[PDB]
Amino acid sequence: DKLGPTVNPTTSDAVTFTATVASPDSTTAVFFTLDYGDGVTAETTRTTTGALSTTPTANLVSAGTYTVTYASIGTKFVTLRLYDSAVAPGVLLASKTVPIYVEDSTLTATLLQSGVPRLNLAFSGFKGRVSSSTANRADMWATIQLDTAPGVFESSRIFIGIAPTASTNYDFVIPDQVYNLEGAKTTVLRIYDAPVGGTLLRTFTPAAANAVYVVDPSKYVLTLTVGPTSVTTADQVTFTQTTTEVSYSASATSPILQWRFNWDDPSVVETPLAYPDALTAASNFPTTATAVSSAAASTFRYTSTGSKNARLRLYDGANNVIAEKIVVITVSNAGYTLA
Amino acid sequence: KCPPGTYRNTWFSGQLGSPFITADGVPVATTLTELGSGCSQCPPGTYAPTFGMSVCLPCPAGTFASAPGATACQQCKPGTNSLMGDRTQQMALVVTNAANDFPALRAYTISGMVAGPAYAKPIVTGPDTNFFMAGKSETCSTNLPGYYTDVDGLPIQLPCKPGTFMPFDTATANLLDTGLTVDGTQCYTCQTGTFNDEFSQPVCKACWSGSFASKRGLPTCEIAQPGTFTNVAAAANATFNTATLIPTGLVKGAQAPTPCGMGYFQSSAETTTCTACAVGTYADQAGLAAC
Amino acid sequence: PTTPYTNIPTYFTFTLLRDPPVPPSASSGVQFACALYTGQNVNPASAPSAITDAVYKTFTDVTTAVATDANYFADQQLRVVTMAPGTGRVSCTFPTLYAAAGPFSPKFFVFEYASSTVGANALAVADTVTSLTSFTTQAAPTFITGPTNVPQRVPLPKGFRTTCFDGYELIFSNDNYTNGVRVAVDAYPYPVGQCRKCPGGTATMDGYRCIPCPSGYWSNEGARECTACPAGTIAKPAALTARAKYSIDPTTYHFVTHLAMGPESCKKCPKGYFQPNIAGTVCLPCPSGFVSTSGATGCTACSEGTYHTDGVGTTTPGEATSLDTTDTFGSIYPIIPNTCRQCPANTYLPLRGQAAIASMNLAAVSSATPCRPCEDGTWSKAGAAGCQ
Amino acid sequence: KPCQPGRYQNSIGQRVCKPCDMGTYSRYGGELCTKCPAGTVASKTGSSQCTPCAAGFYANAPDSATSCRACPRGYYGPYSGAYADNLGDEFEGPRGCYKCPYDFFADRPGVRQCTACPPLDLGGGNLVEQCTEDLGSQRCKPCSL
Ligand SMILES: *[C@@H]1O[C@H](CO)[C@@H](O[C@@H]2O[C@H](CO)[C@@H](O[C@@H]3O[C@H](CO[C@@H]4O[C@H](CO[C@H]5O[C@H](CO)[C@@H](O)[C@H](O)[C@@H]5O)[C@@H](O)[C@H](O)[C@@H]4O)[C@@H](O)[C@H](O[C@@H]4O[C@H](CO)[C@@H](O)[C@H](O)[C@@H]4O)[C@@H]3O)[C@H](O)[C@H]2NC(C)=O)[C@H](O)[C@H]1NC(C)=O
Ligand SMILES: *[C@@H]1O[C@H](CO)[C@@H](O)[C@H](O)[C@H]1NC(C)=O
Repeated sequence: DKLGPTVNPTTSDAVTFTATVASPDSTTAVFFTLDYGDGVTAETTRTTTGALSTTPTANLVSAGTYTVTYASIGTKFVTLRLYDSAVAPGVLLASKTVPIYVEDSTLTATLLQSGVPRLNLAFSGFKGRVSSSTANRADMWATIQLDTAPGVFESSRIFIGIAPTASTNYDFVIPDQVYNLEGAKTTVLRIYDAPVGGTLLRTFTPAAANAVYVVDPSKYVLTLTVGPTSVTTADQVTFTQTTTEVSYSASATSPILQWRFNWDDPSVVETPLAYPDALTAASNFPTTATAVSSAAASTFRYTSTGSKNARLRLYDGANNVIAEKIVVITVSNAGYTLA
Repeated sequence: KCPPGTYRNTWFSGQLGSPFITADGVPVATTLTELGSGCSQCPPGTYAPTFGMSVCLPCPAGTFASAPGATACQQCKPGTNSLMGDRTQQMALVVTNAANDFPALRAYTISGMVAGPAYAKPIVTGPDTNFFMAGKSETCSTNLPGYYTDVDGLPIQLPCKPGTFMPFDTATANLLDTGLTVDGTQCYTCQTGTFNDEFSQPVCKACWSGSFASKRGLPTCEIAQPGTFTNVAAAANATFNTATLIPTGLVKGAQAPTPCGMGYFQSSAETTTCTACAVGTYADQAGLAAC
Repeated sequence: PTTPYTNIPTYFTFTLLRDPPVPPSASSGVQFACALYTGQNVNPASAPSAITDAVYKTFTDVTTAVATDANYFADQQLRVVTMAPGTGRVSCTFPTLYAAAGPFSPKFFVFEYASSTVGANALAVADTVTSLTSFTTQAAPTFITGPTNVPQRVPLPKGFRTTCFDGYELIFSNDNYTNGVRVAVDAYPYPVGQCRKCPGGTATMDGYRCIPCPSGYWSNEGARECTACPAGTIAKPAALTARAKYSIDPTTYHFVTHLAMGPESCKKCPKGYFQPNIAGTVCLPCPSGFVSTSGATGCTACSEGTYHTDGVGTTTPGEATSLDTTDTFGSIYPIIPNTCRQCPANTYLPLRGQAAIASMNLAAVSSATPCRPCEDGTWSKAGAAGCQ
Repeated sequence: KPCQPGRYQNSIGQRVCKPCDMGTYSRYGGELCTKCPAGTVASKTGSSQCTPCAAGFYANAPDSATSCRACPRGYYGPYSGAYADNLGDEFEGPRGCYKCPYDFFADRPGVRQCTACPPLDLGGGNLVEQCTEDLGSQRCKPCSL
């Protein structure tokens, strides 16, 4: 198997392999040969291995002379064979073939997400971007894989189209995706040049900082402390910002979200998007309950009568609603005696 | 070709039994083959009607096959349906296999009043994850409270219409007379003094003070008119046991409004009292909208 | 296999075998008479006399009885059957109806049938009865075999579904399910009927189940019918992993373990195998003496002067690699020889499509190539179709 | 209310309607299910109407058909709504699939007309006409031999 570059190599990358042998009955040393799908280089000069045991030998190809650089993109079949003698008519004993995918360098692909994807609910914030360093490209297809765990399968192929105007960015939308489990994921976007087969043109995986985190919206603890319950239109209602709390009770690595507060009155606008007590866009959502802000309590006198839903909401980057807590206040000027 | 109860496929064979008849909820894999051939019998929950089949078709919604390879699957009898699992499991919330969360298929939920004198939109919340009617690998399960099936092989349980209700069973049924029994095929009307306006309810609702329900199976409560009033102080709504999802305490409201007595009158419609009118006026009849 | 139901018309079929079958050149078949006493005592009102031929021959002939006349379910019946020339297995069928659940002991008799006269016992020994196993009748089940019944019109809450479209299936949930994809949780006070998309690898047209595709087919998610993998490729379904816990959204039913997803599930047959059909299931090895490429919708024969074997040391080996067979299909399709090798000097091969005949027990017999030697006075060069 | 199409009820005082079986259909409220007419089919158990077998196919019954089957190779069916009464051949009725004529042939199962035997070409400007040996046949041979 290749070790080389951990990601698939390009035409400007050198590939270094690792290959071991092991026999459960024989012990005599054999001579190994490694051939690349280059088409121009020849089979490596036959070289012996060590004594063969049930334990696989060390990396026979670990030396610095076993390297290759491919001049064309596509699938290259790297094969390894075992003979006994170093002369040409020596009997072949075993063979093993592995594919190496070399990707295009002139095409740059990125996958951009808008908001935090929740649990089994659908997510439609993904979209892909293609930019070609050269002129007009042929048709392209894109697939998305949600996670690398076993049983998680690559999606179908979505037609992108062409990218004719050199290095301009071309955007395409990705159908709604559903995540079965919460936590960190490694979503991968692959781009090929054929609907059924063809070449793997590029792959993109978001960096460790931008990794997708599926959030569970029932684990969000919200503690809203609005002031007095049922009141009159002359009674001031207070919202204490140092006692209201927000927390994520599942993990301490969830992405940060903003908060908003609505008085449920048309005379006053809802507060602008704001972060928790001290966190910023580079922080995570705290597991321990934290005050929403350190400002003073905010007071408001209602302008009508009825039942009002003073609410506190958690929004994400795409202005979705992740969690929400409602406290109901009943305003009524019922008992007023005048003599 | 294989006989019409068996299949033969290159990539898989054998069968997996139902996990809802075991203890830990793990399908038990066996390999039963027809004697005269090598083809494996179809798994429970599937059937093979014709001869040369590579896969066993799962049974449709409303039918069931609970034994290994069968030529066709039978229809669920009235009073039972083909929802995945059993009723005591479709309703349960307490797990016994920790690594599996097995005997808790939170597939039944309902809104209602709970013991924090608080109304509760669905008592069992969360994303439903056991919603399956096609592959039924065991005996049909009894209907959940509020639903009924009157004919053989209905795909889904149907909900009781607003004026009616369906209790859990006869013993735990709320207001329901002496001879009537509940088996899952008949929605019963709401008694006088009780009403119901929602679909698929296990209990009726008590008419509040200021209103009455004179007829049977009313979708709405009638409002008392000026000159009359209803004041039933013991009328109350059923409270849902959040552990067993069964409501207990229902006391019916009023059947007819009480007219105001002589010397008293009432002018507003929805009220619980009569007001004696002041000096210079009199009321010599019972039930006067204004003396 | 032994006991019938109660108050249900039960049919006893008896099969008779005769060792020398009636000759096909016979002018007529051989007639037999089957006499059965069901063991009940309803219609004749009295059990028969001692178990002999003399009393069983008396049973009435009910061969052409219908369901209407009173003797259809009579408890002492005699039916005449005929063995046609060329045959040699026959059967007689008795309708019965057991009104109670007490134990019963039916008795059977076979006699040779002359021209409208019951002969001797057909087992050729003295009065031999065929005592069936005694049984106790059980209660008849009332289940109905058939498909689902589409419910008639009833009042339903807004959003309740009783029928789904093609590519969708009916589920029972209280969440929000638009276009087969969950978009919100707890959108209804009570569970309702929703339509959820079929998973990739399955298809449906009725909307009440998601039927997995048959072998040789594949489909994407919302498909209403599977499509066939083209000739030269077979459909290998992908292996599923069952859900870890019961609080996790499942993909399909618990008995489904392999699914054939989109067009990536069509894998090419290896070298030396071929598959011509348009919905193929297995790769067929090439016939003895033929070779094929990777696609291989067909084979080609080794030409004259060449025989079919393995070209391990040749210039262009034609055998499949480890990637094409073991990394793709597993151990089902191994690597097989599909090269054409030249005949040695002073040997000729005049026919097309010849193979080195193999030997599995190499100690006793060695593998042989079908290369004929040149006659005396003739030499030939190498891989030639004839001598000079 | 009356029973909907595809359902029936032969009893009085009931609260359900039973579904019609295969080969039968029913319109709005009816005591019994009416058998499909001759030449038309109904395969499901809730059928509100019988559909006619298309051209090239025949119904597998004279009265209550449950599946339209394709004609055999030596036969052809030109008429829609063809059925197969069981008195003659299995694949033959008054409007059902007919044998191909004496000098015509057909090989595909479901065909709406037989095709004439083509002449056999041996070279330039010479054609040997081709005939058929039997009545219903799917291949033609030179008519001289
Ligand atoms: C068990 O659980 C049941 C769950 O539903 C629950 O049923 C609900 O009960 C409540 C009452 O507790 C129903 O409330 C509805 O309120 C409306 C307004 O109530 C009063 O309105 C006054 C409006 O002012 C006018 O009238 C007053 C005098 O009445 C006059 O002074 C003014 O000048 C105005 O002219 C207001 O002042 C008061 O403060 C109150 O707010 C009523 O109008 C409703 O009447 C209903 O109308 C509905 C229309 O669709 C109809 O659906 C209902 O059947 C009914 O006719 C009603 O009183 C609430 O509707 C009801 N739920 C439903 C859906 O029916 C039970 O109460 C509970 N049982 C017990 C025993 O606890
Ligand atoms: C379900 O979701 C759709 C779109 O999100 C919405 O328009 C619809 O009103 C929802 N249905 C219910 C029952 O809330």
